[PDB]
Amino acid sequence: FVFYLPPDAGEKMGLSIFALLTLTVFLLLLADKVPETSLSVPIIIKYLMFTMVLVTFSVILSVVVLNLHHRSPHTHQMPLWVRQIFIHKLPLYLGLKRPKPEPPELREVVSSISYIARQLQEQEDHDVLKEDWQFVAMVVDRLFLWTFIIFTSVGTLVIFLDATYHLPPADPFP
Amino acid sequence: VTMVVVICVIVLNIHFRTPSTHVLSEPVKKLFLETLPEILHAQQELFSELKPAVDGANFIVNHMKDQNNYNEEKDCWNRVART
Amino acid sequence: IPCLLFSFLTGLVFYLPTDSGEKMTLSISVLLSLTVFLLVIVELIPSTSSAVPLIGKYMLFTMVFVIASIIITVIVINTHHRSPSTHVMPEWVRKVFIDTIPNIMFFSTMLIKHPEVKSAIEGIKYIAETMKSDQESNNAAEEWKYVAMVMDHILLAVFMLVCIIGTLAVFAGRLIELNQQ
Amino acid sequence: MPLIKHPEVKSAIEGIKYIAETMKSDQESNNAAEEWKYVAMVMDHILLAVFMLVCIIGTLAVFAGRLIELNQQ
Ligand SMILES: *[C@@H]1O[C@H](CO)[C@@H](O[C@@H]2O[C@H](CO)[C@@H](O[C@@H]3O[C@H](CO[C@H]4O[C@H](CO)[C@@H](O)[C@H](O)[C@@H]4O)[C@@H](O)[C@H](O)[C@@H]3O)[C@H](O)[C@H]2NC(C)=O)[C@H](O)[C@H]1NC(C)=O
Repeated sequence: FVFYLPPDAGEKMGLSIFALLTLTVFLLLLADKVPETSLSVPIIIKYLMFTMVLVTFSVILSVVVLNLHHRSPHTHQMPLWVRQIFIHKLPLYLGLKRPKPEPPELREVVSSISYIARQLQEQEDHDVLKEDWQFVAMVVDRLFLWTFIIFTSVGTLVIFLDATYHLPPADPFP
Repeated sequence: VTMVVVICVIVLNIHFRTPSTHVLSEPVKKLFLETLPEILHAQQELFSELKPAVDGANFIVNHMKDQNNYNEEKDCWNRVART
Repeated sequence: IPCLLFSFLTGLVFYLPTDSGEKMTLSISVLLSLTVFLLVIVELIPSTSSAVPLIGKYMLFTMVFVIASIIITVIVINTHHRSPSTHVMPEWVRKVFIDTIPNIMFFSTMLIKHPEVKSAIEGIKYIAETMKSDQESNNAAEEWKYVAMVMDHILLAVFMLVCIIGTLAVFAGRLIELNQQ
Repeated sequence: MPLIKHPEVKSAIEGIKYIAETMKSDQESNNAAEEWKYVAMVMDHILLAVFMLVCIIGTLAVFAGRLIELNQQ
């Protein structure tokens, strides 16, 4: 659920990395319970390391999303392929839609008013380039949510079906 | 606590929704702002030089109007999040 | 494996922009995760003082790595927030981070004299000069921001390289010996 | 805590009035916000004093009796 958090809330790290911290606490919990032999790895340790890798990957993808969201519109220009893929094509497949459909005294007053008008136009242009990056970040965050859900479900199901189908033998001596 | 974190994520998604990102549906707005808050609780030489000024003034006015509409829908989303 | 995972998260703060306000959250809480995992390592590994083990060297390398990332991130954040008025941009920083960094350039921007009428005229003029001054301050603020961004792009690659290289230097000296044996 | 009435000039005049009333309402709302801010600051001051007093009182009263008893015997 970190991928459903807005980037403007400023709480993606404070959630995902604290989940990692809690997972470390549970590693400490199991440190005095598992066998210490090295012939094989316990399946619960496999599951814990898988969950830690999952959380570590959530942090990485959140950092990528925040880099896209807070990307300076002036010093970072959109490549045309990013514009083609993440604004026009993938929103249609991910269910995202952008609402945007795409006398000496008087002369000083005239120049001043034109200066305010030009400054406000520049502000609108910079705003537009900002929302393009922000929309790319949102689309990349909805894609990452879906792939995270898929990876989580597949790995958890594989590990849990490995655990559940390990039955005792019905025969004491095969 | 896990469910409360999920609720907080959803509420923050509701709070930071923006006009350029989401559409405020009228049924949603009417449900979360009216029902549930109640349930829970010559003359051309002059115009040759004044035309840029008039056009710029109209542009500034339209810019202020658009920014106010943006802000008002932002507080609407914030009130939905509060509800 | 947990030490490796905490090590890989150390340099990612240099891909986090400063305007997010979550750079130090990430770094300090990775440090907290390492500190909590120190309890696990102490509970698991021998407590001997005859010599430093390879695991001890790797733990110390990871910790020193996190400390260095914290220090350098604080330097980056300080560079990002330099005020244009109080802190003038030195020419050498401009030359070394706006001019001599031309490697990856996806970047850019490297009779009606009534008092009321005259006061309105002067107020409009004052409004325009105000917005001009704000733009002029913002330009130099953005110059400092560009310098901090360039420093973060360099240090991301540096830190990921060191993360790979130090781990290999810690472990390969014995792994190659075991492969030869 | 001359007569140049024209459809585009009237829009500019009315919009200038709208701008002025807009920043008038914004100033009123802002002031009403600073009132609550002043309230919250006042409770912060009062509770700072109260919490330091309770910290001193708890550091004393829990340990006071057994320390004076050991002083006496
Ligand atoms: C729990 O642990 C037990 C050991 O501690 C396991 O017992 C072993 O089980 C296997 C498989 O059932 C047995 O191996 C079989 O032995 C028979 C008999 O071998 C003898 O006779 C043949 C005749 O041709 C001869 O060739 C041999 O040399 C022997 O003299 C074989 O016929 C089978 O093919 C097979 O090899 C082990 O002998 C047995 N060990 C002991 C000590 O009993 C038990 O299976 C485990 N339970 C589990 C895993 O659930």
